[PDB]
Amino acid sequence: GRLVVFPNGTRKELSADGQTVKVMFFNGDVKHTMPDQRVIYYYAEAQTTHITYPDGMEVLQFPNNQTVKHFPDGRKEITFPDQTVKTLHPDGREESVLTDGTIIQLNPDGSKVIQFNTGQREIHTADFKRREYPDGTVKTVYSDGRQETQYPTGRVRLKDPQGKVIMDTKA
Repeated sequence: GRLVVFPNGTRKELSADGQTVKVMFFNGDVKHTMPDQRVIYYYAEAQTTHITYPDGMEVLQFPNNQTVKHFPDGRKEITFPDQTVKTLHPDGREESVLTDGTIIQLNPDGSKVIQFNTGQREIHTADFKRREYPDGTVKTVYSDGRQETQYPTGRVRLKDPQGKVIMDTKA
């Protein structure tokens, strides 16, 4: 049950059972250090809880009920109250998994990819919006209005903006 009061008012007190080292900082921050070396830190101003594990993993819990987990591999995973999980990868990719299973990926090249739970995949770039279907069919609409269908057979059919076929090839 040791107690140290530092000249600045910060208190360090061991729990009655000897297991938790509790620091109450003069600014209202509180730190608990556990036997397994887990550190739990409450930031009073931000009202945020920050847990640091021995392996270096960190988890933050914010007032708005968001959680952010920092993984040793460099990923940062943000969980929203509604169950949406957003992962930030080291390469700059951001992938959100919605509660219905939909995946929305934001890529460092400007593109947005949506993977629907039906297998269908939508790719949006500055130059086109493309839909890929599980069988191998691809429909691409260009910013200029041209439309290309690739069939799983190798056939590629291209149409002008009015829908007139201007190219239809197959090997």
